[PDB]
Amino acid sequence: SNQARIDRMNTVTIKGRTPGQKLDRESVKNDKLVITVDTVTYASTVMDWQDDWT
Amino acid sequence: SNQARIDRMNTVTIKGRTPGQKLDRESVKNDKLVITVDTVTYASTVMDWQDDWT
Repeated sequence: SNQARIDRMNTVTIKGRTPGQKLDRESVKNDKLVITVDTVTYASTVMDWQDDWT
Repeated sequence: SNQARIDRMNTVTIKGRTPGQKLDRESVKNDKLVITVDTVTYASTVMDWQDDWT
């Protein structure tokens, strides 16, 4: 192919509690990244047989 | 338990005297230091089976 992928992710947070209480929960986010290839770089040279012989 | 204890105390004082005088007497003082633990800290994360399978 002509692409590649890499993932990303977030962090968490701390909280506090006392007896008789229930714990709370939070979500976590994510995203992505992509790169592509688009161009060829070159260099060329030509010569003739008669010139090469002399 | 949920408590800890430490002790504290004071010092003395110097005085002067001349012939015929009685000696004064001073009382030292006391106290205490106590520390308690009450709060719990946590982090929680939850996921769903339908999202786990894919």
